[PDB]
Amino acid sequence: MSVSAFNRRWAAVILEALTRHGVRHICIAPGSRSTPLTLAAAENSAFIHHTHFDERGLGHLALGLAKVSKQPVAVIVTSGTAVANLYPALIEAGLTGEKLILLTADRPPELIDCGANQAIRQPGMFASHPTHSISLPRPTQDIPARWLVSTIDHALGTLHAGGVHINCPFAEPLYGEMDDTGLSWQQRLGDWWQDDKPWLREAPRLESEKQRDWFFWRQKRGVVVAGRMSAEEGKKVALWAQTLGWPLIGDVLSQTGQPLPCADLWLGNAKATSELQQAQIVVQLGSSLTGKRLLQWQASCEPEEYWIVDDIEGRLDPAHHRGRRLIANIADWLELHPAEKRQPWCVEIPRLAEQAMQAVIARRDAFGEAQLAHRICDYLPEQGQLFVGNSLVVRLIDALSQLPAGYPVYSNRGASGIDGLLSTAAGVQRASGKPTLAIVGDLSALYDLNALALLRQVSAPLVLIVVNNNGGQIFSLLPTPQSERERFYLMPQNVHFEHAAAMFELKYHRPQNWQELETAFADAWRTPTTTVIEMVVNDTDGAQTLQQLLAQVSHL
Amino acid sequence: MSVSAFNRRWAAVILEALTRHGVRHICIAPGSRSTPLTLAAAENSAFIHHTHFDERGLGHLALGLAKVSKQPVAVIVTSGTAVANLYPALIEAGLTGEKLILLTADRPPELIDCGANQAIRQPGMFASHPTHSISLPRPTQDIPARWLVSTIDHALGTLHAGGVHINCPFAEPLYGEMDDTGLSWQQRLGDWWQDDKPWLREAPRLESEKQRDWFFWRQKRGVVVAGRMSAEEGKKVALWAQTLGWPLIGDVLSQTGQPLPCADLWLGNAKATSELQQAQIVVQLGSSLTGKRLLQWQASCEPEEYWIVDDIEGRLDPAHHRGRRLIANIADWLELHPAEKRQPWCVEIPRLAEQAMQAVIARRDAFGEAQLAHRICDYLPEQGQLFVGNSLVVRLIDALSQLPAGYPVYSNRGASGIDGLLSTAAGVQRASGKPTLAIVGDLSALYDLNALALLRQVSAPLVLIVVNNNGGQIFSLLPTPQSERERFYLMPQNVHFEHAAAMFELKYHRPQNWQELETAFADAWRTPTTTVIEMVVNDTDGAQTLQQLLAQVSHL
Ligand SMILES: Cc1ncc(C[n+]2c([C@@H](O)CCC(=O)O)sc(CCOP(=O)(O)OP(=O)(O)O)c2C)c(N)n1
Ligand SMILES: Cc1ncc(C[n+]2c([C@@H](O)CCC(=O)O)sc(CCOP(=O)(O)OP(=O)(O)O)c2C)c(N)n1
Ligand SMILES: [Mn+2]
Ligand SMILES: [Mn+2]
Repeated sequence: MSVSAFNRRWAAVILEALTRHGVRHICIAPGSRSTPLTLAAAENSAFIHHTHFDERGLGHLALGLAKVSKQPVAVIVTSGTAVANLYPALIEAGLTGEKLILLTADRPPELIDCGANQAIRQPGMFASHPTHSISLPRPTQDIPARWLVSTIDHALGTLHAGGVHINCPFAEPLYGEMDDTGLSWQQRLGDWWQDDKPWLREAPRLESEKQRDWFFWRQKRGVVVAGRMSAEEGKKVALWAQTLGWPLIGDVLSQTGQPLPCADLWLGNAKATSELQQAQIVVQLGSSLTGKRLLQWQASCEPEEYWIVDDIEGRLDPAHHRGRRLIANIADWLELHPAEKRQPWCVEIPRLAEQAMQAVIARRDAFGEAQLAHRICDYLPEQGQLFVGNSLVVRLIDALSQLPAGYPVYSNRGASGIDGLLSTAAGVQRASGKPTLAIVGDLSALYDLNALALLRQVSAPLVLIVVNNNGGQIFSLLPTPQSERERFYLMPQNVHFEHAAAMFELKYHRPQNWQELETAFADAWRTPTTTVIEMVVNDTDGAQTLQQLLAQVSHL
Repeated sequence: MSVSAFNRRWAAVILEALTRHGVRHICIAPGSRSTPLTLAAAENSAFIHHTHFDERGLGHLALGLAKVSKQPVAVIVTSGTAVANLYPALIEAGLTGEKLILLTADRPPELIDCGANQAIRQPGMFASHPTHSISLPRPTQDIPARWLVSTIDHALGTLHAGGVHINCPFAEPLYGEMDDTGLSWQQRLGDWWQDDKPWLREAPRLESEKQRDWFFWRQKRGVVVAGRMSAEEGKKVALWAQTLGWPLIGDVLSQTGQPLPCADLWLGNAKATSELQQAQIVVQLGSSLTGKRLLQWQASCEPEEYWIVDDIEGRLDPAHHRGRRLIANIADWLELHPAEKRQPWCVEIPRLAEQAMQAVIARRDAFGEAQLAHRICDYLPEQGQLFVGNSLVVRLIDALSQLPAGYPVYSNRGASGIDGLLSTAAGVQRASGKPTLAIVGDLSALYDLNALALLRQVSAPLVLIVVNNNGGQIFSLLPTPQSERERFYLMPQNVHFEHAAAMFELKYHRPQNWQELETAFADAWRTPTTTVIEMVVNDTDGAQTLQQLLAQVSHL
């Protein structure tokens, strides 16, 4: 009888099904059409509920939660442009693997394409970017609950990685007292309601087989390239490469400890590239490599075989080498393909990597962003985690710093968007509960400025450094044309962030030297709150310092 | 030979082609892959260039420019999530007709689906929301320039309304001095380069035929409903309805002068609905009707025929009446279906509407958001324009105020998103150069907070009233459940906007009474800058006042 009650029973089946697939966090934005989903979620004690008013930030909050927790994270939004705002986080998850379950409320079919307020065409609106897309039908008791739970169980059970779009039409009325409408329909699932497993268990595993010629290849002159992986995987790859005697080029995202640091500099030296020409195999673990010199060496190298091991699917070599694309958990893969103790074969590169780091150390004193990046390993919070933003900061840390093995690093380096970094950092913090150091640029902080609202609730100290070099100074590193550079690339906004911090009652510091920065750090780590530290630096110093160091090391 | 030079020549054809279709404004966000487009645009003297760092706000800036100018407006963004951020504005334009030409830079095909940084699947990513989608090929001189301009000219020439997605792949190198690569290729267009017309002129017009039985139907008891239309159309509709002797129900978006004001209240009176039951025809001009009582009456009425006249395509009656859907410019349509003077047939409704307005005047004194809406006519800038935000404000002005005939009103009422109102207002102001009053709620201002950067550049005074009732109090008007209302619907953020204004060096006032508000306006209109006026009100007073007035008027 009651449409409002049955809507809520239909939604309750959806939300309960998700709990059987490890969904603990759910991120909710406000609306009316989403009422069946939101009330079902609110009443379900299995969830940790997060809220936000900007649906783009909400999606990135979920992305950060999923990024750290490695579990699917659910999102509820109302119909209309609220749904469209989820696209950035969904795209990023498609590239880096976070499992975002998007429950997007919709108008019913009779209110689409007829000029109805806040009604748009939602099925298929994210095109190929979700891993799975479910377009639910208009709720009716004539479709059994077992169909509804089975379709959700199929999508979640077979989800290797990436987002699921579940479009959820509901017709009005949405409000009213709940009666027993739909209760007997739910009860057809029997004691599934008291169970802890899916209704339909469908969870095939996707994994490459053991490489039967690994004992042959591990005796060749190999190179190990370490991209984005877990903190524990970084430590395991470091030990494996060291045992093989193969040089390890470790990305900032790898947590390997970077035994040959400043690769972005020493890969610019022809003697290093000449030595690497002797490599017969390159084994890359992880992907989304950061530095320009590494991407160029990767594109130019011609080993007999190039292997990429990673748990994300599809091609990951943008240079299309002859070789292998091996889908596996990296730690499992190393156990299936163990190292053999062998004599290291590289002689020149260890020399160059040491000289390169010494060159950077020689320039450590200036109060600039390149120096902050180089020294950042000295400021990492104990038992904490680093969230590195995009543009210059990730490149400068990668090029100039040596991060410790196993120290967790998080980032959005699939599509490398500057649109969701503060809200992602908030989710990264909330997921692990660890003290967090987050570093972003000024345009990045402006882009996601209203996510400072989220950072009013952190469970451990979060230090947000905003490097303010007055524009996107990556475009002073790139060879952009000087005449159009300021207006059409750098886009300086000529702001500071003291008022943004004050708006959201967040502590703020603008340190003018290292002593004041260290004082700010010391105070910030003492309370479970977010502290904003604005480092104001001369626009082009960081880019020019990197260029100068590249040149210096290339001439060694 | 030079890929970078040919990239720019290819892009120059695209951008020059757009100038032949009335594109004057172009909105550019920063990036590297977009270099060929951005440099072609920068060099082209036809354009007015706008820049912004948030691509979601950039899309809405373009939306506002197109909304007022009634011209196509171009947008350039780089590849990746920058493109996804255009979705909200594109969706809104699909509903209300703005012609947004989205030039989205892309990686070339060889760098898609291979783990390349900032490379995603872009063709089709906006699904059915663009009116036209062009997926351009990898640039090559083996495709003649005449094909490229012809494809642009087909898309722009045949564009009745809505957005065009032009996906634009470019391979590196993107930078370098331009040599003569591609010059002879461009010169195959001959003196088109000095022409002011398209290469291919394809501009079929879409229009319904005049209704030959109008002279029969105009003799019947009709009702005129006026939705969103131009300011001049509003004046023409008002005169036409008065001549017909038909009651005119005029939306806040109609600029008819609302001769039967407070329809949202008096439509709740059974004497009014009983009288309207005599109507044999309803002629609605414009669409996106605002008020709940009007939407409910429209849904319930049963005239023999229901007509909707508007220049936007497709069904516009969410109640699916038997009748006619006539695609036309409203002013042209009225010339083809003229009024002849006839005695008015309604006697009770004019009395009720006056009584309803009297009931509102009786409550004008309290310093609340309902009263601000009721009195907003008193604060409209001379020779200016109003941009009305979404949620309570548009509903309160519609229900409680009588806006002047022909005074321009602008809004985002297709999907009614709260995600782009400040950036849209910025474009509305820049397009016409008029002094602008923009009114939004607090969650709305937070959602698009960084668009305050744009409001640092307006060509005439813009007053941005932020009504701060601490949350989305539309959910105190809707019958949301009390237990979950605050956390999962209202979502109060407990902020003020004084620091936001200071961050962007915008004048700010927080008036405490009507006298201070009038003083604030007197100050604000003096200079071509944006003033933020924050009106702090008690959470639920606006919603309850509307509810009380509805009840009072229903009993007259
Ligand atoms: C949503 C979106 N839209 C536009 C872009 C283009 N884009 C970039 C990509 O080119 C580089 C990404 C990367 O690979 O790291 S970096 C950048 C400027 C950032 O300015 P900043 O925060 O002040 O930092 P700084 O440059 O160090 O001073 C832009 C605007 C984007 N990525 N995402
Ligand atoms: C992008 C997006 N996401 C969520 C919503 C849902 N939504 C609304 C639809 O009801 C507004 C359509 C309409 O006006 O008809 S109104 C609203 C709260 C606005 O709060 P406010 O600014 O403080 O104003 P107040 O309520 O007057 O206090 C929300 C959250 C949306 N529309 N767009
Ligand atoms: Mn910057
Ligand atoms: Mn509000």
